[PDB]
Amino acid sequence: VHFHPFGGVNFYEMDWSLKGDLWAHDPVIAKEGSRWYVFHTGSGIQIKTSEDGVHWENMGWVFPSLPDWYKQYVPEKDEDHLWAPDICFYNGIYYLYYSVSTFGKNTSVIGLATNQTLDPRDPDYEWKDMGPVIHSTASDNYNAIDPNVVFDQEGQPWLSFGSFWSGIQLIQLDTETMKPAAQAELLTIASRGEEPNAIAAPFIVCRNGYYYLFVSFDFCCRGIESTYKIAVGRSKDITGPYVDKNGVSMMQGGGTILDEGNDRWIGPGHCAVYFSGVSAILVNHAYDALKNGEPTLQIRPLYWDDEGWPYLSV
Ligand SMILES: [Ca+2]
Repeated sequence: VHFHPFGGVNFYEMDWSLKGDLWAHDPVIAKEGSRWYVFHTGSGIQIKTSEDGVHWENMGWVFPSLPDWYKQYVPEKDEDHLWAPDICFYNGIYYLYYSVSTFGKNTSVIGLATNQTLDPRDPDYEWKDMGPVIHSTASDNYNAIDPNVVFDQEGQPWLSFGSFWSGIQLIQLDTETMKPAAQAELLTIASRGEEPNAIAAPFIVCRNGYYYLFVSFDFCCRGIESTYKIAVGRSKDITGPYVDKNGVSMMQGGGTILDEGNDRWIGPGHCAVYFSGVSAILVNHAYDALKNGEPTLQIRPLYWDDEGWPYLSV
């Protein structure tokens, strides 16, 4: 995938028993040269790095001081945690989307930071504040958090996002600004069709002509009482309809469950999917029942059955 490159690597041959600093919530991964990077929710957007994808070490944060413009959109925010970053690589630039919000409310904005490289040793390393991308107010029926960028097969970038309210949203981005046009249409593409509407954390990939929408159902952020699960549906067209294995639209609660956790890893969710040659990984967090519900990075090989549906190995 040009915007999520992983060079050669065969994820299916690797030993994904992770080690090191593995606290993480809402993680994404990028690889640049020999170095791997995790970005995740936390103060100023937290960063981890690794030489091999398996041994992780904490590596600072993106914003030491938060941009003043956040207060124009979320004036009640009064701590420095930024949520649910998303990374892609295009035209030589790293695009890091992220969420500014307060828990329980949809007064929210997705921001964009860019860098020429992810390696802080390089002289060109500098996370630049490129401002707001899309926002929600309490008058809106969506929540501007949880960004994901995908480029469709034809090279058009799209932003999916959303959490609760009317559900998952989709909007085209322009290739040069990597922001939506001011008159771009906002499309709703998935919903539980329940109240409250516990769907969030979209991630779209394309494989063999189909777009796969991965989402998280149910509740994060409750330690061992979290009920997150990962669900998926697919569509031949980026704009939908996304449908699950049973033919049920993701706008009416459809979604095939990929992982609902177990008695050791609770509430797995907020996932990302990456490819390398013919292999793939699922990245997510899960709440550790043996360690006070602490959210923990998980990376697992992701397989694809003969009808194209993803599945985890055992
Ligand atoms: Ca995400």
